[PDB]
Amino acid sequence: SQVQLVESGGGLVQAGGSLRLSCTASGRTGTIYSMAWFRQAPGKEREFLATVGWSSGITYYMDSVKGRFTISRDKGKNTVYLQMDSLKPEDTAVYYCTATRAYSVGYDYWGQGTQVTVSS
Amino acid sequence: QVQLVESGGGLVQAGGSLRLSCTASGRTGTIYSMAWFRQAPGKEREFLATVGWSSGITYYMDSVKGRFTISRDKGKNTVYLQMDSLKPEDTAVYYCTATRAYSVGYDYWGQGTQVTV
Ligand SMILES: Cn1c(=O)c2c(ncn2C)n(C)c1=O
Repeated sequence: SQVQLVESGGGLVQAGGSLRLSCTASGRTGTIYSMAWFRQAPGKEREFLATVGWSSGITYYMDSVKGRFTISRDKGKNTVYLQMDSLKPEDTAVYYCTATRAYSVGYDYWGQGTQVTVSS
Repeated sequence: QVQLVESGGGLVQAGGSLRLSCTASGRTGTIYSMAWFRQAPGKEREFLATVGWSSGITYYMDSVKGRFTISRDKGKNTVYLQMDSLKPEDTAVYYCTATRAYSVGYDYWGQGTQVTV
């Protein structure tokens, strides 16, 4: 793979708590147009959550996470973040980061995910 | 600056097929890609598939890959979602979107069309 992604930052918290996910990209990172976070709860489909423009830092959020989660990136460190506040049990899932290449569409590169568990 | 109107859908028998379409009007030259989402009752909007407006390159989520086909006719300003091998859990309101060049996410949304399997 010309770009490799590794997510970290997951773990177990109680409801009301916070986590900060991160994902480092390596390889041909100059080809990245945007990065996005998804999550997959057990037995469910992958759900798109939020995206950030790699060059611009412009962001877009789905209503499921808007106003609790913040996506950002430190371009010089080739790292994207997902700040997750006011976590609820229903946020429990494997969280994946992805990259979309310039002149492509969709989600070209995927990490292996990081587990997020929110208990009562 | 861009308006989207979806057509197609309605009641369809399981195992069958439906083709949805969406026509864009306005500043269509600014469109980089278009994408279909769906929302089952009481659930979140789920991203399904996208097509590059200039190139026709496509991407599908695993939920629909190998069953739905997305395509576009640039001259007619129209994008299509061919839905084959439909299953009960495909019942949802289907929404088409457009993303402007140099934007991110989903800038323009249609009003949706119901598909009931
Ligand atoms: C919206 N958009 C663009 O506008 C774009 C792009 N790659 C190049 N451009 C211009 N990608 C991947 C993209 O999603």
